[PDB]
Amino acid sequence: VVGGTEAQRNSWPSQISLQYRSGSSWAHTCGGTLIRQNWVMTAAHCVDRELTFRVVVGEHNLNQNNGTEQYVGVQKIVVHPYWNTDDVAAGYDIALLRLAQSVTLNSYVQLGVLPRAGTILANNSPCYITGWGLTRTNGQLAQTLQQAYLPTVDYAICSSSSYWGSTVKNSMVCAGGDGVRSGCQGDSGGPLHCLVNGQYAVHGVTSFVSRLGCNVTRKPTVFTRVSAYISWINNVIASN
Ligand code: NA
Repeated sequence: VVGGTEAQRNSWPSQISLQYRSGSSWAHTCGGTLIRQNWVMTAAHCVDRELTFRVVVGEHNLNQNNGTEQYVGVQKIVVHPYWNTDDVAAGYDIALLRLAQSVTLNSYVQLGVLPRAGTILANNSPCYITGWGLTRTNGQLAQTLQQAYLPTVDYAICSSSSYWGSTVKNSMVCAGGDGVRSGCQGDSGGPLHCLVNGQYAVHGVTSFVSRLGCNVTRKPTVFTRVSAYISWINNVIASN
């Protein structure tokens, strides 16, 4: 997250860190949202590589013991069957991860609530992106979980020629684009939390930013629209 602030450690208890095994250690690669005690929602592109993955719930500082973490292996990966890794603009950037164990819930570890199917946010709706991704274009990962306030940019504006044009689909949510605040590499797969009827819900799964940089004016961060995939999610969980 470029232009973020440090999150309070109990603000976003559904955020997870998706990590892969790297030598004798683990490296953060993406975010995710805990959606059942044994299921995480993330981006398909985060799991393209043939790596050993784990999830960390209750994580705040990637580089320090928080006293709240639970570490769990990924047992099964179910990528959306229409996903194509060389065509992120087509959409379908979503995957579900079945965890090897069911995590225990507490103020640091909670299920993300998802929007009702079909819900589309009005332009300029209030949302926060969260993650440990780069804090500058071509920078480095955050140590502590960051949040940034990123208002939605509706489809009509986001798919206009000076924004994303054809590359953004109605199956996506755009947010931000102010040139200061954005998602960045390492935020992919995590939540976009939007405040609706008094309750935050996870409306987006972080998918992509501009090849020209993270915080680029009129290139809002682009998310998979969770509300387009409610039946898919429920079908995967029911059949696994
Ligand atoms: Na930690």
